[PDB]
Amino acid sequence: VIYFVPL
Amino acid sequence: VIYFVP
Amino acid sequence: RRWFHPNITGVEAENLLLTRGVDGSFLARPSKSNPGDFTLSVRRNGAVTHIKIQNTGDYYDLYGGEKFATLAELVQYYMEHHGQLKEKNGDVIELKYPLN
Repeated sequence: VIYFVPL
Repeated sequence: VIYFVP
Repeated sequence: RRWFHPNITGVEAENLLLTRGVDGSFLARPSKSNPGDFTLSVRRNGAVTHIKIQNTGDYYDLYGGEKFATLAELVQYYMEHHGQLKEKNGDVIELKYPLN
């Protein structure tokens, strides 16, 4: 699964 | 806004 | 909810969004990598993006951005305010259609 995380 | 990256 | 799915994994959420969802479909679920916490699983372009929701005990947020008292207020806010979640480059991650 691909998580996106804030910048 | 919030920007995201993998 | 019913965008809230208390008993699914990230995998199981992927399978659901891919088979019964459309682009803009999303759900919230319990987080594997942070027990007790929640994660948004969002379909866009025929694939699924996961995004963790932080619960500090004092508010929820997305490890950034506006603070909310409840998970449902968080979800409502990002359903109502389109284009607040983006890739750095620069397409939006939209919570359009709850997957119930």
